[PDB]
Amino acid sequence: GKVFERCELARTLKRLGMDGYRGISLANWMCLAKWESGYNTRATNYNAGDRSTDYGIFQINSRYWCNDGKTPGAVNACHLSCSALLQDNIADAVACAKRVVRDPQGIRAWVAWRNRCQNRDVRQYVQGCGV
Repeated sequence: GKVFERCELARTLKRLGMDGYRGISLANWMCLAKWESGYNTRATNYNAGDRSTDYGIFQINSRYWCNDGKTPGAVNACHLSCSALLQDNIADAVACAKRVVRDPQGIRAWVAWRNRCQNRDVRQYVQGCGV
């Protein structure tokens, strides 16, 4: 797919109801989506340890969320192919991201968030977007 521009994405995420979903602010979703993919919807990351792979803009993991047909002991939570998470339309990626935080860990499941966003101010990511 395509790569999102910061405000291009804040508008899209706001539109899809990401502002305050399960408490997460648009800004933490934006911090998440940068340090996980650079807004690259087509982003992919392989995990040699468990053979899983993180897909799309919010790097949804293949081991428990979507099925990519090659992950050991894969659970298919969102009950969808991981390919769907690599489209220009992120509706599908947003829904698994929403799902992921519906669990106990919430936003903290993503290692990149805990390292770059957690315990920091993230208002920058949205400053200037007008949302």
